[PDB]
Amino acid sequence: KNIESLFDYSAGQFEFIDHLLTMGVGVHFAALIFFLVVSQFVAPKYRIATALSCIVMVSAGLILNSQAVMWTDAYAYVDGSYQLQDLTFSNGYRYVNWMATIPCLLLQLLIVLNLKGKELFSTATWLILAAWGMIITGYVGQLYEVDDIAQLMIWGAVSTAFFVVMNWIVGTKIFKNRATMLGGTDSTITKVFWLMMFAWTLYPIAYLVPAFMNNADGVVLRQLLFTIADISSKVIYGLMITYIAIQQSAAAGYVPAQQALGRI
Ligand SMILES: *C/C=C(C)/C=C/C=C(C)/C=C/C1=C(C)CCCC1(C)C
Ligand SMILES: CCCCCCCC/C=C/CCCCCCCC(=O)O
Ligand SMILES: [Cl-]
Ligand SMILES: [Cl-]
Repeated sequence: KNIESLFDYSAGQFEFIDHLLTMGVGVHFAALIFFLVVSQFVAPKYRIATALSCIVMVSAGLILNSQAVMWTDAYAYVDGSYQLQDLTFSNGYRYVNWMATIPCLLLQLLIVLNLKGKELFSTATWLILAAWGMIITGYVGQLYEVDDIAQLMIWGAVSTAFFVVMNWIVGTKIFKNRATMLGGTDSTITKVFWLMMFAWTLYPIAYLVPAFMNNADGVVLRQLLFTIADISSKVIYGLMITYIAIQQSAAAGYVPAQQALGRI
C-alpha cells in the first residue's frame, strides 16, 4: 500500500537510505547522553522538560533503528538491484510512534513556558487531542498513497486542519506566556516557535511525495525530509528547550544551573 513497495532500488539509493536512518539513530542516542548529563543542572520545576527530551531521543532512535532493520530485512541485491523480498517496509510505524513523541514535544514546551496546574493540564489535553486527530487522519490518508491519491489528499486536508489548530494553540500560549520567562528566554522561546513551524511542516511535505514524485528518487527524498525534520524537531528543538530550562533555572537561583553556565 506504500510507494516504497513499488520500486527496485539501485545500490546507491538503497545504501543512502540505510545510512540516513543509521545516522539518525546515532544522532538521537548521542543527544540522549547529552540531555542525561545536563539534567542535573536543571531546577526541579523544569527538570521533566529535559527528561522528556531523553524520552524522545530513545523513542525516535528506536523507530529509526526499527526502520533501518526493516529496510535491510525487506530488500536483497538480486540481478543488479535491491528488490523486495518476503518482509515489508512501511513508514506507517512512524505515525504510530508520533502518538507518543508529539505529546512529549508539546509537553516540554508547556513546562518551560511556566504553565502550571489546571492551565497546564487543560492545555496539554487540548494539544494532545489536536495532535492525535492530525496523526490518525494522516495515518489513514497514507494508506491510500498508492491506491487512491485523491483520498490521500482529502485525509491530508483534514489532518492539516488539526495541524493548523494545534499550531494556533502553541503560538497563542507561547506569545501569551513569553513575558513570564526568565533570563532572556522570552527572546529564545520565539525562535522555538518558528523552529517548530519550519520543522513540523516538513512532515506533510513528505506525506505528499507520492503525489508529486512517485518514483524511487521520491522514496529517497521522503526519507531525506524525515531526517532533516526529525533532527530539527527533536534534537535541535530539545537542545533549545534544555537551554531555556537551564537559563531559567539559573535566573531562578538554582545554583547548579548558575555554576554550569559559569563554566561556559
Ligand atoms: C518528531 C516527529 C514529529 C514532530 C512529527 C510531526 C508530524 C506532523 C506535523 C505531521 C503532519 C501531517 C499533516 C499536517 C498532514 C499530512 C499528515 C501528517 C500526519 C503527516
Ligand atoms: C538539520 C539538517 C540535518 C541534515 C541531515 C541530512 C544529512 C545528509 C544529507 C544528504 C546529502 C545529499 C546526498 C546526495 C544524494 C544522492 C542521491 C542518491 O544516490 O540516491
Ligand atoms: Cl524549582
Ligand atoms: Cl518519532
